[PDB]
Amino acid sequence: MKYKEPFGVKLDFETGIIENAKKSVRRLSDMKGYFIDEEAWKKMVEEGDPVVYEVYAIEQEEKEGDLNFATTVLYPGKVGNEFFMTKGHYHSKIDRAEVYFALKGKGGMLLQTPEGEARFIEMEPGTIVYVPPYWAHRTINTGDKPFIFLALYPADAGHDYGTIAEKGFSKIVVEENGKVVVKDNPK
Amino acid sequence: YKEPFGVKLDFETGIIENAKKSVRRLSDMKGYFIDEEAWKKMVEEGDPVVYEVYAIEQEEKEGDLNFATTVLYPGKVGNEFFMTKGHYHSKIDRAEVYFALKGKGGMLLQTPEGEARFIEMEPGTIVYVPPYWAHRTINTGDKPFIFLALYPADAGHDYGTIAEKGFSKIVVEENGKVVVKDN
Ligand SMILES: [Fe+3]
Ligand SMILES: [Fe+3]
Repeated sequence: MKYKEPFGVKLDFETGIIENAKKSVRRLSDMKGYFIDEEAWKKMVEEGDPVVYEVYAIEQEEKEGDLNFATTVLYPGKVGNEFFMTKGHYHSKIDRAEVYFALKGKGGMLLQTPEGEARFIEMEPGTIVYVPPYWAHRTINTGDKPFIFLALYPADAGHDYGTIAEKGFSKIVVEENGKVVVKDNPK
Repeated sequence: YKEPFGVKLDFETGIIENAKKSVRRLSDMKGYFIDEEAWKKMVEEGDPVVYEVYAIEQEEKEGDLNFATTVLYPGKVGNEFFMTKGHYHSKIDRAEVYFALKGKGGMLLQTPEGEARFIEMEPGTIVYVPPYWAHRTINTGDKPFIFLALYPADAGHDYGTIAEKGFSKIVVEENGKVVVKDN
């Protein structure tokens, strides 16, 4: 068979940008119905519709045993009292895992099982997080500076954004004299 | 369901909190370097450590992931730079991704057909090891070369082939980094 060529690409620790990577941008308007305070959401969109996070990805064909990787730049902010966060998802092939490596800023990862059992892992520069098979995951920026991290996952894992779009996570992460992880009313 | 977790990686030492540590000395690498005599000597001179690994692995299951940092110390066996043993995956189908954290070096890759490639690595470099390619890491500096590796949990290891055939190229120093044919 015809083999693929190996390669090296630079990752800027300060910006999170990966050379030759495919860039994706998610604005607040791309997250309709993800936040609890839908009025605060509407107001922020009309006021400017800021970018929530950008993604720089290098992915291969969806074949067993291969790997993809991507950095995410999650900007600081809140929709009411709820911290800026990624959309979150399960994998299409739900038993695929993922590994995250925090590079800059501060935040944490919210994970949950299909039953809604939740976990919240704090992340700071240098933190490596293991997302086990079957767990949905969402990253949260709980600071005032960009939260940058690298994600590595199986090329055939895919994304199930749908379940989350519909029901969301069982917990929401908000600010109240500190970082609070509480039950999600709509969940 | 397995438990998610976070562990701290030290950007300076490469040490990963709660990981399994392993060490490989020259004595653990018999028949890997070309200058057989320089090997015997350095081993009698107290075979020093070539590299250390801080690993966190899962059971050999499809779709899961293992990760580990390697601390590849500087030095040479003759004029041949300090390196890892190198290997193909049991399931040759599996790929791997490396992320350079400190020092300087490179990755030498090989296909079963005879094709070889050497990719330079420095802080920030991410290397994509495609399916079917055997790979070995080389330290071409005077300081420690530290990097993080991520690979499929079911990739496995096959040193046999390499341990016997070796790589088609060797990386040596001639007032500079030089990649040349091996025997
Ligand atoms: Fe994922
Ligand atoms: Fe490997």
